[PDB]
Amino acid sequence: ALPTPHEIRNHLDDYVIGQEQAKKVLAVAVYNHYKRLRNGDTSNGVELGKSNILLIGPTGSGKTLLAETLARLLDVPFTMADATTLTEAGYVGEDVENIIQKLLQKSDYDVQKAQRGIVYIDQIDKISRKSDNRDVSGEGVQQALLKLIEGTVAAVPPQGEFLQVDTSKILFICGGAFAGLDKVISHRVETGSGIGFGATVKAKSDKASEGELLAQVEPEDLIKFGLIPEFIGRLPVVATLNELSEEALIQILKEPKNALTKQYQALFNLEGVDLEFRDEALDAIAKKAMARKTGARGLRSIVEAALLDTMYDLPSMEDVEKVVIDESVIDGQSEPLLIYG
Amino acid sequence: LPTPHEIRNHLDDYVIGQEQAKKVLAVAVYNHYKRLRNGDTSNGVELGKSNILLIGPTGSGKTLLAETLARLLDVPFTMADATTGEDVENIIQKLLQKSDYDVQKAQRGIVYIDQIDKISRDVSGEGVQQALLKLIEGTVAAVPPQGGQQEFLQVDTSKILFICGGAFAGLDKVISHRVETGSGIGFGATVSEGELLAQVEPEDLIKFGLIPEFIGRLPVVATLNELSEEALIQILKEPKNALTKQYQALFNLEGVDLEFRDEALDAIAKKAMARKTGARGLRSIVEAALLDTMYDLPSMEDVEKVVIDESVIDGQSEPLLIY
Ligand SMILES: Nc1ncnc2c1ncn2[C@@H]1O[C@H](COP(=O)(O)OP(=O)(O)OP(O)(O)=S)[C@@H](O)[C@H]1O
Ligand SMILES: Nc1ncnc2c1ncn2[C@@H]1O[C@H](COP(=O)(O)OP(=O)(O)O)[C@@H](O)[C@H]1O
Repeated sequence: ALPTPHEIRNHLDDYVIGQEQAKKVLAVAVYNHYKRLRNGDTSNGVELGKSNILLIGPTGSGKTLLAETLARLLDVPFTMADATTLTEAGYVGEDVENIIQKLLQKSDYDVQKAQRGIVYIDQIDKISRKSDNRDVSGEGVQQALLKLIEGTVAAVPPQGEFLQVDTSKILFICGGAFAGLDKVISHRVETGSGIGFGATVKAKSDKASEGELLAQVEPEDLIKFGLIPEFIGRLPVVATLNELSEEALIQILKEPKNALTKQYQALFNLEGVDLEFRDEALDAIAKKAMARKTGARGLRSIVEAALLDTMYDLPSMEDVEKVVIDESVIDGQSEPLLIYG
Repeated sequence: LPTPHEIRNHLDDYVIGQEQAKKVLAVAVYNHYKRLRNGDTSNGVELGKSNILLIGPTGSGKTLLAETLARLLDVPFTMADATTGEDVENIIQKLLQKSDYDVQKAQRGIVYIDQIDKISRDVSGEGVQQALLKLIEGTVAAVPPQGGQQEFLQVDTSKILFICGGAFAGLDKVISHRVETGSGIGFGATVSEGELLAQVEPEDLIKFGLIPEFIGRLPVVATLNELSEEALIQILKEPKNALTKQYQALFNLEGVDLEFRDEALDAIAKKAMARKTGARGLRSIVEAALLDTMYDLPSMEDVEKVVIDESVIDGQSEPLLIY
């Protein structure tokens, strides 16, 4: 009884911010995974639906973060693979069995402990079907993962005969960033616009928001993207993430220990100078961040773009003990204040 | 070994509201396997195969009839898609995986296709119908056994039955003017669709976009017109693998009781029909509702029963709890 859905959401809140709905979904699926394996196929209900996860969100939304923060809190091992280096037919790039090999290294070759492990994959969009231009990075890779997800056994050389390791009990988290998916959903939901007086006048973009647009997604929508329907059928769960809120970004710069403010703060403390960031400058940065349409990953651009001149002349400058950054410095047409003595 | 009456009852256990479709597949599959038990040894040499064509809305149980039938009959079965230049070899090797790469056992298997109307009106559009013609008549395709020998196994395609599933859009207008009446625009002229589909003929399919050569190979026709609102409730109650029974069984091991009143199930029918997706878009309504309850249920203690009301589906109210 180690995992608690009410507690697992509290722990992720410490390392992740801005995604409340997605955290609830993972707690249910994760709890249902071990609840099932506690009594495997012994209940009266036969043909129980398999529990998997499908993370869908924009860039910098925290998809990769949930996979890492979850493994730290969790006891069973965790792996972080990628679909970009995967090939088929034993080519020079990589094989699907490598994911099972890396799992044992984390578990020290414990099959009983490895079957209860977690799996995570990034950049699932790369394996999306494409028209013929041979195409090895595509449908072929999906077939290997499909038979692997549906439950089977794969030969694994122990320590480098082969060992059989069932996979119907192992969890899989296929997650990545889908590009152009919003356009596909728009065609289905928009259904045109009226032109007369009584018609619903449309502005430039009243629905171009991942939130309220991805929640209405369906499995058939992903088929047009390139994925196989049978592959999606094995993942009934879906997790829709929204673009980070401007207020949420502020919290990322203050509460997390790895905040960019704390990073540059220590960067100048070793140099013998203090640093400060007022609240009026944080919200201003959030306005510029959303305009870039990159997420928290593209937040560092606004910071270094401002402190470029300051850092250039700080080592040469002497007798400077503290630096204060005003809101005008971020908007422009101003210079950060410097403290001497 | 089975009979049309015996197989009808088994199908009834997992499927409901489609009576005519059961008799079609029963006699078809019965006579289909009869040819395998006795081939050209009889006077009737070269017994031809009779393909099957399913027509119904989306989420109308088209896939379940093929999937459930496969479980009942101890033979392999795969699922194909009209989306996948020819790209027809993937369907053969996909079947050998379940059959453990067997020639004779696979040859008696069945295959299902979805969205067959998506190609009717280019190598991915009308070019697919032309290619299938030989596949639905008989041929052999190279399939690497085990992936690799430098050899390939031959697997005929005359013994493998095909079921082209899909949902035709706008077909009702074509048959109305041809058979029932030419109307819809005039004053006196008349402005469920199921009854019309029963009177369907291949001539109407030609105007839809299909090729006559393609339709000739599928003389059998099935009409999965619609699913009733009560049937949806029955779908969650009569089948042993219903989702309502799954969640009930999920909490049985937890030591908590579950309930689902009839006043709450009818609301699910409205949301299903509102999405125009059928039974496929059902878990989204249930899982989205019980997400809150499941999230805090383990944390909560001294709770032996849970009741879900109609308001709970909307989300305005909270599911009643029992201590
Ligand atoms: N919810 C979040 N809360 C706080 N910081 C976040 C959040 N999401 C992203 N970040 C920041 O962005 C960095 C990268 O997070 P990722 O999980 O990689 O974002 P991502 O959208 O998952 O990237 P991809 O495209 O999935 S690889 C983290 O190290 C944080 O600094
Ligand atoms: N008559 C029915 N009885 C029981 N379940 C049904 C029925 N019709 C549809 N379903 C449900 O729908 C799902 C399959 O939908 P499917 O046939 O794949 O939709 P589509 O035909 O649009 O692909 C199954 O999980 C099944 O339980």
